[PDB]
Amino acid sequence: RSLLPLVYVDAVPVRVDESGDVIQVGLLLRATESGHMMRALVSGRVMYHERVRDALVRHIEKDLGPVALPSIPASPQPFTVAEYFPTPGVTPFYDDRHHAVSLAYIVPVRGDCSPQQNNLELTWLTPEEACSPRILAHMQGGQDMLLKQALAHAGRLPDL
Amino acid sequence: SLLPLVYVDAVPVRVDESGDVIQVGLLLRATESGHMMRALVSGRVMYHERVRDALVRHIEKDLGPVALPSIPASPQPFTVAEYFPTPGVTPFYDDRHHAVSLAYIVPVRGDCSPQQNNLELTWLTPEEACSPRILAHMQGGQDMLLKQALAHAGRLPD
Amino acid sequence: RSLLPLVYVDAVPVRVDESGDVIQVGLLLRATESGHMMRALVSGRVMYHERVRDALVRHIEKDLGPVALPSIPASPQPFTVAEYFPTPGVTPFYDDRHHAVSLAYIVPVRGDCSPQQNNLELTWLTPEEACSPRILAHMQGGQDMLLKQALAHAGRLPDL
Amino acid sequence: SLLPLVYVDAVPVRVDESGDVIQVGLLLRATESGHMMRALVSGRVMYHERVRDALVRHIEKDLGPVALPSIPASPQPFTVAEYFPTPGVTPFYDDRHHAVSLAYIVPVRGDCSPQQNNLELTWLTPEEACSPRILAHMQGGQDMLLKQALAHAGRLPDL
Ligand SMILES: [Cl-]
Ligand SMILES: [Cl-]
Ligand SMILES: [Cl-]
Ligand SMILES: [Cl-]
Ligand SMILES: [Cl-]
Ligand SMILES: [Cl-]
Ligand SMILES: [Cl-]
Ligand SMILES: [Cl-]
Ligand SMILES: [Cl-]
Ligand SMILES: [Cl-]
Ligand SMILES: [Cl-]
Ligand SMILES: [Cl-]
Ligand SMILES: [Cl-]
Ligand SMILES: [Cl-]
Ligand SMILES: [Cl-]
Ligand SMILES: [Cl-]
Ligand SMILES: [Cl-]
Ligand SMILES: [Cl-]
Ligand SMILES: [Cl-]
Ligand SMILES: [Cl-]
Ligand SMILES: [Cl-]
Ligand SMILES: [Cl-]
Ligand code: NA
Repeated sequence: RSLLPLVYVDAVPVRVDESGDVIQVGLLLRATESGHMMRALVSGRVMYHERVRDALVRHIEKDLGPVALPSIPASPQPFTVAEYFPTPGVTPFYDDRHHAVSLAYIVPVRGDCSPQQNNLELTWLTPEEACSPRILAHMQGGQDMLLKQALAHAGRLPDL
Repeated sequence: SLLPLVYVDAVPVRVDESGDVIQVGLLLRATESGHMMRALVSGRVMYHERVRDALVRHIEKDLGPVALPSIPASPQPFTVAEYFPTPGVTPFYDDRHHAVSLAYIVPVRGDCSPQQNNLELTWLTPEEACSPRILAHMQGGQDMLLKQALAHAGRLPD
Repeated sequence: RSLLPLVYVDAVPVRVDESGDVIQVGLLLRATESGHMMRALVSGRVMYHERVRDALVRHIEKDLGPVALPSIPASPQPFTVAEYFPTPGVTPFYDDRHHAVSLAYIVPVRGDCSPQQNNLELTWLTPEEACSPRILAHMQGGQDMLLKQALAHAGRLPDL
Repeated sequence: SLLPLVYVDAVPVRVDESGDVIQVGLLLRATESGHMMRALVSGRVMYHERVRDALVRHIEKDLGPVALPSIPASPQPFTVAEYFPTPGVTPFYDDRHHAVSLAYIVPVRGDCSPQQNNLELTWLTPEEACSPRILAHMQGGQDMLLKQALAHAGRLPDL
C-alpha cells in the first residue's frame, strides 16, 4: 500500500429501460469507521492473476448478491479512470489507505438486488435524486464526482 | 442524393457471465444480384427518433420481438463507420448513399430468429467469424467493422 | 430539415498542458438570431462525401482561424453523441431548425486562434470559469450540458 | 509476485492534419537471449504518479525530450491490456508478472530519437506494421495490442 498503486474497479450499478436509458442509480449505504453514514459505488481491488471483468463479476455479487444479473460490459474500455491518491488535492480522487488506479464502469443489473455483509442498504435513485447534495455529500473520496462522470457518460447527468 | 444519412450498425453477440464475447451473430441474406451476403444489424435512424431507439427497432426488425438486446447505456459507440458511395474513400462503402453509422456492440440475451429478408442468423465464435470464407460474404467493408467490434471487445483473434 | 436527421459535429476547443491535461476551454461569443448574446462550441454539419474528421478540420478553421492547429483525434470514437431534437424536452439537446445527431469531440488546439466570421469573441476559461452559472446560462440548445459531458470525459468537471 | 501492476502502453503515431494515423512507430530492442524484438511504449506507473504523467515519462524515456507527445485529455484508454503471468489467460502475457496496462494512442508531433535500451525507432504505415514479419517480432501479444490500436483508429488494414 505504501509501495505501489493498486488496480481497482468501480462499477456504477444502474437500472435501465429497454433502450438502455439509465432509469436509476444504485448506491450502497454503509457506516464509516466511526458509525457515521456514507454512500458508495461498487468499488474494489483487482487480484493477482484475476481478470478485470472477473473482478467486476466478483465485486458485484459481493455487494448485491449472486442473482443481480449484471450486464458486464462486453468491452474492457472503462468510461474513465479514477485515480485515488493518498494525498488530497492532487486528483479529484482520494483514499487515505492507498494510491489506487481504478477502471470505472457502468454496470446495469438485470436481476434482483440486496445489500450484503458490510452493506447496510441499497438505494435506487433517479439521476436527479442521486445528484442531490444530501446524497453526494454522503459519498466519499470523490466518488460523488465519479458518479457524476458516470451519469455524464450515459447521457443522463441532470441539470439542476 | 445530397445529404449524408444517419445510420447505426449493431453487432449482436452472445456474452458469458463476465460479459466476455463468446459468439457473434451474422445475418445471411441475398444481394440484389441474388448473391449471398452476411450482414450486421444495420439501418437508418428516422427523423425525430433516438439512436438508442433505432437500435431497439432495427434489432427487433432483424432478430425478433424477444431477442432481448442489451442496448448500451452510453451513446458513445465503439467506432464510427462512414459508408461513402465512392469505394476506397474510407474502409466502408455503399452504392446507394453516404451513410454515417454509429456502431455498437449489442449483447443479445434472448431467442433470436431471422426475420423478413434475412434467411438465417448464424452464431459464430470470433475465430470462426474471422475466417476468410465468412468475411468474404460481408459487404461494404462490414467485415472491417466486425473486426473493429472484436478488437474493441478484446476478442480479435489471430 | 423536416424529413431526416442531419449529421453534425461538435468540437470542444481546449488548451492542454504537456500531460494532456485540460487547462482551458475555448468558448466563442456571438449573437443569437434575436440579438441576445450566447456562447458556443465549435459545431456544424458534415457535408455530403465529407469525412467526419475532415468536417472537424473545416469547422475548426472556420471558427478559430487557419492557424489554430487542432489535434484531431486519431480515433473516430466521439466522447458522446448529442442528439439535438427539434422539440424541446425529448433529449437534453434542442435545435429549432433541425434534428441533428452530433458526434462530439474534445479538440486541443496547438496554435493561435481568433474568432472568425459571425464570432464576436473567443473566451478561454478554466473549467471552474466555464461552469459559472452565467456562462452556462449563455449556452443554447443544451450545449451547456454537452460542455459538462466534455469536461466530465476529460476528468475535469468542477465540483463547484 | 503478490500484486498486479498498474501499467501503461503507448502507441506512438504520426497523424496527418485530420488526426488520421499515417505511421506507427516501433521501438526495436534486444531479447535477453539477444533476438531482435520490436515494442510499444510500455512501463510501470510509479506510486503517487498520475497516468498521464507516466505516459509522458515513458514516452520521454523512449522517444527523447523532443517527441512532443499528444497525451489524450481523457483518461479513457482505447483498451485495457492484461498481461497475465500465465500465457493464454488473455491475449497478453508476461512471465515477469501480472500487468494491468492502460493503452493509449499517442500522437507524436516532433523529433523522436531512439534512446537507451532501444536500438532503432521504426516508423511504419499501418499495412507495413501488420506484416506477419513485423508482428512476429512482437512479444507479450503486443502485436495484438497494435492491431486493436489500429482498429480503434479506423486504420486496421484489410489484407
Ligand atoms: Cl461494451
Ligand atoms: Cl463503461
Ligand atoms: Cl463520455
Ligand atoms: Cl433502414
Ligand atoms: Cl436522434
Ligand atoms: Cl441514443
Ligand atoms: Cl473507433
Ligand atoms: Cl459499443
Ligand atoms: Cl445529413
Ligand atoms: Cl454548418
Ligand atoms: Cl462522413
Ligand atoms: Cl485551423
Ligand atoms: Cl442525446
Ligand atoms: Cl429535445
Ligand atoms: Cl432528456
Ligand atoms: Cl473525445
Ligand atoms: Cl451554445
Ligand atoms: Cl495533412
Ligand atoms: Cl486514424
Ligand atoms: Cl477495448
Ligand atoms: Cl487512445
Ligand atoms: Cl477497435
Ligand atoms: Na458552426
